[PDB]
Order: sequence, then C-alpha cells, then structure tokens
Amino acid sequence: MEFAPRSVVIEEFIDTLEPMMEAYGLDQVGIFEEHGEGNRYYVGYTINKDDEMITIHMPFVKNERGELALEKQEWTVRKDGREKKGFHSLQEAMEEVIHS
Amino acid sequence: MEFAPRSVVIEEFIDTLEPMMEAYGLDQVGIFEEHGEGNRYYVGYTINKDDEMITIHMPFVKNERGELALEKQEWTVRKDGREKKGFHSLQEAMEEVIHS
Repeated sequence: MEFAPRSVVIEEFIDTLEPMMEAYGLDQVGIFEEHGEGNRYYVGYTINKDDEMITIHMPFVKNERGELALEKQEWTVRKDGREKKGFHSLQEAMEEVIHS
Repeated sequence: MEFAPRSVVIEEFIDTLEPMMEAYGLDQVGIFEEHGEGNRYYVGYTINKDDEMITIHMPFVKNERGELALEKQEWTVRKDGREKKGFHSLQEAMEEVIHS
C-alpha cells in the first residue's frame, strides 16, 4: 500500500467536499475521521440531513509515522447507528444515503 | 481559549481511552474526529456496542494555525443518527451511552 501523510489524505477528501455537496444538493457536510483498533483508520464524510447525522467512510491503514494508506476500494454507510458495506464508489454510497 | 496542537489533544483523549473502557466494560472503542463548518471541530469517542455505533464528543475551536481549543465543558451523544446534549462530564455522557 502507498502511504501518505494524514494531511494529504484529508485534503483529498476536502477537495471533493464542495463538488459532492453541489451535486447532491447538501447543505451541511463535514470531514469524518475515526481511529480504529490496531492502527486501522477511517476517513469520510458526515452529512447533516435535517438533524439526522449520516456518515460514509473508507478504510485506511496507519503506519508507524502516522501516515495513511487506502486499504480497499469500498465505502461503508453508517445510518441510524448501524453500518452497511458493499458500496464500491462514492456515488454508490451517496445513492444509499439519498434513496434508502 | 487554550490552544494546543491537534496531536496533543488527540493524545489526551487516547490517555482516557483504556481507563474508560475498563470502567464501563467496553470491548471496542476508538477516537472520533469531525471537521465542522467555520472554526468548529469535534473530538470524542465512538463505541461499538454490539454492532451499534454510538459516538460522544466535545466541541473545539480550530484557529488558523490548526490548533484546537475546548469551546465548552459539554458532551454530545450521537445515537441512532441523532444527537442529544446537556451532558457536562464524560461520566454523564456514558450514563446516556450505557443506560440506554
């Protein structure tokens, strides 16, 4: 896996933020990060849809220097406190966010 | 406010991780971060209670230097995709997490 500083990864998610909000007509979205067990890491977005918080994220691996590497081309959707996987693109994840 | 580098803030939350897990008999907990709008930033924990993801967090202000400062002594509990605040300590927040 190719590792990059955390800031570089965050910036990539930030660059897609506005385009994603415009495309899906979202009013309030922010960057989401979670530090998992055993140097596992999750990065994505949290959408505030009328007081409901919906989070979508991708899996990363964190090395000794804190750098991050994308683990798999898969998005997970966290809604109502439960997670659903199997989404292979942001568009697919958003389809679940908007239409489920 | 008292600003400190993000790394310093994260490490302080990490220091309380194991003690909190032992005190409440939690099996899987990690650090949670969310970049809000404007100068808003949120830091806390996400607990995996039998597949249910429950997040608790505190409000921070991020200055132009990327540093973080605690904005208010209050915890917010995000369960089932919705948030509830008014908790003034981690103990109070956990009571909402556990006793619910």
